[PDB]
Amino acid sequence: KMQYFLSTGNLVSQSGLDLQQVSGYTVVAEKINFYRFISHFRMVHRGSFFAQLKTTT
Amino acid sequence: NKMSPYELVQHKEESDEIGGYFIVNGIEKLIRMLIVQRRNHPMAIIRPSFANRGASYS
Amino acid sequence: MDISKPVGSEITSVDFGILTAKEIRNLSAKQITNPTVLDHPVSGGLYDLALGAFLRNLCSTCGLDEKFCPGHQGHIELPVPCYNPLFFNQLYIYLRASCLFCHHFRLKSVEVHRYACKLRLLQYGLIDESYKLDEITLGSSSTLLNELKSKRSEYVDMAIAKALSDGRTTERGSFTATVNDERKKLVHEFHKKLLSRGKCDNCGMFSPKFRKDGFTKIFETALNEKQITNNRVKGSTYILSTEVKNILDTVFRKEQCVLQYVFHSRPNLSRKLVKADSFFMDVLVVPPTRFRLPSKLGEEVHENSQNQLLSKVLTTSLLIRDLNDDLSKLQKDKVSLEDRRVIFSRLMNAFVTIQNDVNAFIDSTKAVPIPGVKQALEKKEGLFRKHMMGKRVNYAARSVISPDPNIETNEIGVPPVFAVKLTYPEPVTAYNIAELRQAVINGPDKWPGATQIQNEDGSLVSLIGMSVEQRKALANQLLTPSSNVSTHTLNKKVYRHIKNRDVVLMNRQPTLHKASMMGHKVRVLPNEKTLRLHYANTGAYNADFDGDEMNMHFPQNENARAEALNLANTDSQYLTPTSGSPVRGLIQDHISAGVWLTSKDSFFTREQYQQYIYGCIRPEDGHTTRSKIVTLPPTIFKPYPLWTGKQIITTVLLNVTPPDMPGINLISKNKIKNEYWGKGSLENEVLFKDGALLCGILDKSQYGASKYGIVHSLHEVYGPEVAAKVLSVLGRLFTNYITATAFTCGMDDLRLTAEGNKWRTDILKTSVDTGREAAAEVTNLDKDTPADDPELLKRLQEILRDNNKSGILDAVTSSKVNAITSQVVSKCVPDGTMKKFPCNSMQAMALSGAKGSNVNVSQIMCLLGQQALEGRRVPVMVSGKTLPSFKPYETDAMAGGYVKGRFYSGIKPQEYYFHCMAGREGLIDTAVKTSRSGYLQRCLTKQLEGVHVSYDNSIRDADGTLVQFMYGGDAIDITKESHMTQFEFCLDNYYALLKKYNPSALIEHLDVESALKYSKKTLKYRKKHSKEPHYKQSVKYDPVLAKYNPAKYLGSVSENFQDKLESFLDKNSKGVNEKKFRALMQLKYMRSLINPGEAVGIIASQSVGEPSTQMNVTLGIPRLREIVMTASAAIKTPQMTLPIWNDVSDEQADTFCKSISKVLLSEVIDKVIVTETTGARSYVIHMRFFDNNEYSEEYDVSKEELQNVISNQFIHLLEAAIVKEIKKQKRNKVQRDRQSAIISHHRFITKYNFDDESGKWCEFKLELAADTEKLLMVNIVEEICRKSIIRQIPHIDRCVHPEPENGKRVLVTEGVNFQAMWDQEAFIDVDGITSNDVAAVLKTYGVEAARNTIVNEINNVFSRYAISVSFRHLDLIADMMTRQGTYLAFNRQGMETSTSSFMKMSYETTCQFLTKAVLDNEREQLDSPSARIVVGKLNNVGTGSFDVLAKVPNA
Amino acid sequence: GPEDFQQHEQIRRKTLKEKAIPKDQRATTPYMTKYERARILGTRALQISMNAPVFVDLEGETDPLRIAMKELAEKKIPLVIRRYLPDGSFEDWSVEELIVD
DNA sequence: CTACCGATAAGCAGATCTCTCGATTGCGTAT
DNA sequence: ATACGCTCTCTGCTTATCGGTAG
RNA sequence: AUCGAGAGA
Ligand SMILES: [Zn+2]
Ligand SMILES: [Zn+2]
Repeated sequence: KMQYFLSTGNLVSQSGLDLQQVSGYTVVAEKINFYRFISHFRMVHRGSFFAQLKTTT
Repeated sequence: NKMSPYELVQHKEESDEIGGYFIVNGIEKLIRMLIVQRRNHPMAIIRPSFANRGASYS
Repeated sequence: MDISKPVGSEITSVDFGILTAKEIRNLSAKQITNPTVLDHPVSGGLYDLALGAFLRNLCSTCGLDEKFCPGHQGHIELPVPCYNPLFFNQLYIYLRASCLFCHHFRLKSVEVHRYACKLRLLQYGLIDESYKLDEITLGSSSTLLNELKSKRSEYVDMAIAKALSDGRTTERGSFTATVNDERKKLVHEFHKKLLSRGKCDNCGMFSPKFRKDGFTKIFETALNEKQITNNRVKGSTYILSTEVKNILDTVFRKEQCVLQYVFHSRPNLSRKLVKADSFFMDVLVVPPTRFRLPSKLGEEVHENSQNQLLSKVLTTSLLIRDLNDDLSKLQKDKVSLEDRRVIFSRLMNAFVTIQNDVNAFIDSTKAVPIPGVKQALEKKEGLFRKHMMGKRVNYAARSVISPDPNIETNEIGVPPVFAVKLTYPEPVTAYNIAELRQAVINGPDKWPGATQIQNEDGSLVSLIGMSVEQRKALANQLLTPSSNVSTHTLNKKVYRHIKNRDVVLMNRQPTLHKASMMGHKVRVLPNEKTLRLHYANTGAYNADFDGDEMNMHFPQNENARAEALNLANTDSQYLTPTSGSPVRGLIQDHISAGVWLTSKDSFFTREQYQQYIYGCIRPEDGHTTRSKIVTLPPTIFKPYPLWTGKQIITTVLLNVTPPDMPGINLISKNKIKNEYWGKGSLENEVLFKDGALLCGILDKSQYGASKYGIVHSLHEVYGPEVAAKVLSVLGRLFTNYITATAFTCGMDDLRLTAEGNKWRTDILKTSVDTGREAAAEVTNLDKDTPADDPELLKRLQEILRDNNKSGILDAVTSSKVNAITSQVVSKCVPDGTMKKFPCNSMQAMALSGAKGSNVNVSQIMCLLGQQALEGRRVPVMVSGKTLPSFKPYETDAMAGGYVKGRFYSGIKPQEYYFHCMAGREGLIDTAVKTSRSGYLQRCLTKQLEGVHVSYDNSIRDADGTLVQFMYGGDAIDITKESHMTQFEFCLDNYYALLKKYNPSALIEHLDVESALKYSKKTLKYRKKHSKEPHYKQSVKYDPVLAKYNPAKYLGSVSENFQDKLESFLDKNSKGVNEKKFRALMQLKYMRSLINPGEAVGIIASQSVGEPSTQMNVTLGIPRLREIVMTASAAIKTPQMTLPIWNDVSDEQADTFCKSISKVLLSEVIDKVIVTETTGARSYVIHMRFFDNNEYSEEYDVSKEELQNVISNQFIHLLEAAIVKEIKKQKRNKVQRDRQSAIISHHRFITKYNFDDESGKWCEFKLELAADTEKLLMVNIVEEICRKSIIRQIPHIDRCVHPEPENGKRVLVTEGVNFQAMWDQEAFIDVDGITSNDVAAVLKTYGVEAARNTIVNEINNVFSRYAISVSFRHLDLIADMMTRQGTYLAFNRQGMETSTSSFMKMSYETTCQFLTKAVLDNEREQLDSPSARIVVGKLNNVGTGSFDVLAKVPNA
Repeated sequence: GPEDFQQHEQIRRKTLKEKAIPKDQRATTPYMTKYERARILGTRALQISMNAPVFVDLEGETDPLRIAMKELAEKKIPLVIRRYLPDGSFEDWSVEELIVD
């Protein structure tokens, strides 16, 4: 089940965490170059909720 | 966990291999950090959906 | 489409109908019984061999393989009829409002007959008759009603016979948009009248009601005890599908009379009875195996979703059939009822299950869910919008685009990788075998070659796997006489490669206008994998060369070749139809090269001059019209010959411009002033004379996309081809010049002098205190106050808390610091610069218009200025600090975002942070704006796709509905309107214009006297009149365009053109006389007319959509949405403008504004004190107002009016709120008389008073029962004070007096109420008031005032952003909107009244418009462009506006 | 049957004649529109590429559209433009009858 | 004295250029 | 052990219960 | 085939 979570990003929870989204929790660490790779580990995301929105504050 | 760069290149990985990612089906994956509310702090909130929740809700 | 296999038949029209159970049982190949698809196909299953061939199994119906089997339909027999999901709402509406006893509707029979007669009349174009039938009310009991019905029937018959005799309608009926609107309104009112009935009228037998719970389920309720009382004198439950079918069958077979007209929009010839069995599905038709083949993806085999749903239906059907046999055991045998009750409940559950299975097979929102057959045809991914309104195409290509200046401006560079794959069918002949045989010998690999050789009989042989000798043999046998008689009228084709003569169509998404898809000429280059495009097309395509890519479509027939080379080609689209401005030209390097070449400082020896001339112009390529290059005498004879760059321009024109014509006489300007060349220079004033550049420099304004430059003038005078050649020649010239004298920019260009730097420092030293001064001004504190004063800090804290005050402070500080920035830049550029123009390449680019602007130069070299975020300065945290570096409430320009730093010297960390804020905001805004305006274009174009120009010169919709009688009022093409009011230019170029127009061949085909005489009469009458208003004048003479065709009668011109021509000829008397010049200008007006067949609707939609992307009343896309996308009756900012009389002073206007604007009660309240005492629960609501000499002055409200409003409305609303809250919680003798009156009038007021001498307090005691709980009595009081008005005029929020712009003095009020301002004639010019609200002006002024308001508003959105859109587009839009007399919109709501339903169902809500089109048996004659492409027929607009006939020489 | 087809044909031809506008009263543009020119060139190119007899003399050219343009210059295109009015009425202008630009 | 037509609070249907890669139903059951 | 039955968007149209006016 | 991440203009 942990391998499924890491492979898909889906948060299959019978109870639900205190989080909003249910998918896209794991990104694939791309190896185009070391700059891309190192920046993979320094990024923090607001959430998939705000991608599909109109308010821009 | 504690291998020096010499041992790291001996074990075929890299000179300065860094961690923080998983390997699943030979494809490297990372659990992306997410931003969430500050813990253990009561923060006053104004939100229209609080009133939209029901009636007489401010 | 092979052109050697003509198709004789053609689909004239398609009419929607209902597939009955009898014909599908007749037409089907086999019935599908078991819900097993495979074991090999299951015999009797979904993949049965009778439904088509399947995986090498020959079809058992036609005996053909998978290639030659079209697929055949099968049917599954439903054990019980089922409610069709599409028609269930109509089934339910007809089930309700009916009598189960008498089997007629519960509406009066005479009223039903009246509706039937009106519908029979509306089936013909007889709207007036169907309304004059209403006035036959008897008139003129049962016998009387029968006679009345007979009278109405005979009246209808006589009216229809008269219409058929006099020609207004044929036997097929006349169905247009307005008759469709009338029919829809009548049917809607008929249904609404039916459903609003309680008791049957033919027999007063109450019928049980019905209830709805979605679908598949209909239940009836029993009558009440008092209701059955009438049922006792007239002498819940689950109803069944068969029961409701029988009920509606009886009702329909009784009321056929009205139903034949309710379910028809045109008369039915066969007179087929409308039956209720068409609303029920007792048989399901299964699509053929060809359309239900399995979705196989390698080893990932998946069953088709349609097969899944059909198998579920089959399982439920077989289960019901089995349940129908064991239930027979518990009915024939005398068994107990408990087991029988269980079996019957199971059967009912199975009925519901099969109904839901059918509803799942048809739809997926009624049954994650499997997509049914409705979802395949619903949305953007549906069948319509993804496979009929947009398709994948053969013979097309895509690649990255790279620039190329050594290719013609009308050409495209195609790599050999494309040039060998793309191919064109060229049929062999006796004049073509020279090259086609060579291509066949070349083969598929050696360009140019033939990949395939299509034989006469359609055989398509391939040369890819063939040897050279065999290819030579085939090419030798390529042109042979046909040995077969049946194929002796054909010639072999050759799929030869794409040569240089072939034409190609390019496109770069998003295609925001038609200019973004042009037909280029093919130039096969020798290097691969990139599409080479000239720099002239960058502006047209909005293309770039930083990774942009674009498609390359290759037409396959000579018809499309001619269409692309003549109509869609590149050089015929020099001018955009949006405003008539040019869109092609050179961009950056060529512009700077021309600025350097065409200066006085440029001299060239004889060899250099000749080399430049031959580099740009090449006679062997056809670039020269004289077959021999001709040069000029040098401008310097001694000491040695020297030419000039302007002489090179003159020689270029002399060699490309055709001979036997005069040279261009053009006087214009450029972008570079005369102070950038020194004292006394005149290089800003371009001057041509006989095609010789004698003064000025060529700039962006001359070659490029600029009106009235040399390239535009050459276009106008010599056609589009010469302008294209001039663009190509100037591109080659400025490329070869820039090679030998290259252009560069560097660090020294970005430097100031020591004096420039000292100027910048001295001015910027005055910016230290501007933020503090502005803050002191905003906070109403006297100047020279310290930046850390406690009162200033407190005021700044209040301003930080309040958003509006924060915005005010931001505006003031931004204004001051922008003034300082302007000081700095105007002082230090270009005086303080180190390297100066023209040596300074940075300023050369800025001034020349090649790249950048003075803003960019100033940011690089002087300072960055104020950083503006969302129209404000930088955001400030809750602590008053705008950044950790700055102390709280820092009154400094740098703190607020004023960057005193330049990109040459660098910016500090704080300014870097602020600039990153601004750049992020800009990136966000660009990302949003790139597609914020994408829905508007499609919403417009769906309805306007058919509006074209007819040969009557009247623009009218595809079906035939007339939108305008003359395009724009004058039928002037916008792309040809450019040089019509350029009378000086036309006079200067008179002889070349005469040569191009050739009135020698334009006399015997024109009438040149009648139109001129009529126009003279009309002009004389108008000159005599027109000193009187527009309503009082009698017309007596329509404009000449009305009577005489402008394209057939010389002199028939618009009133504005004629007025301008006469004013010109009268104001300047200047050797050619006024008569011939006037004749030439009138001929030019004749030749500048918009051609019949123009897609004016598409052009208008594109020209109002694409410029939108370039983007206290809503602006831009929101306002365009309010106006043209939804036509909202309630807009966000309703305003109406009020003209003022010239005798009203500004003081009186302001007083009128104050006395008209509304004032709430809360706007005179200081504070309210509620002294609640429970010692029976009372309240003492003391009200405190401002000083009288303050609130009376501010609002014009006095003590008497205040007391009146408090006594009448405020106390009443307070009592109402108190009692509502109480009910919610359960779950001087004059003053004495006033108090007693208020107490008696209101519920529980115990005391009352007022400051009758100062108007300062209003204290009244209130009392309540002790049993009531505690009330807030502050929140409700505040809400009531907000609600209650002191003095308001309905719908007016605020009237203000803006500064007089355009000279006129106007007032603007928030909210539209026309009839309320008609009463203030003493201050308002009541006949000049105009409003934003189109709906209000439509209601109180008429359709045409709404038309004018629509035009003015849809123009005001563009004109605020300095965007020019021709009024012809806006007039067409508004006349399409108000084409029914109402403020319609561009959406599905306003689309319903339309002849073609294919258009609407392709637009959206496909299911709804399909049911409506099948209930009415609508027959659309394939008129709209959408229907044509759905059925695959040649479009009507453009080249399809006519037909081509062949004049054979033998009878 | 045969008589039903005969009356159908008679009605069709009567409607056709009732829609045609005679040469003496057509009120359309004397010129040839750009769409008319483009379609006449395309159709003539199709015809000649389909082995039709040609009237102008070939100058060694082999592009059918170029040959059609040459014919249009020489006014040797044997085609008729049937301009359709909105109500179905049509005026039969001839290529030579029209003035190109 | 009740039937019929408005008239605002509530419910319900719907769109907003190209291209890569990665992942893919949970138990149950009768032998 | 295995095959097979199965929780934080914008509009505009349509429905419901309270107001009257009138035979 | 569907939903998730990302990329180009
Ligand atoms: Zn078949
Ligand atoms: Zn009845």
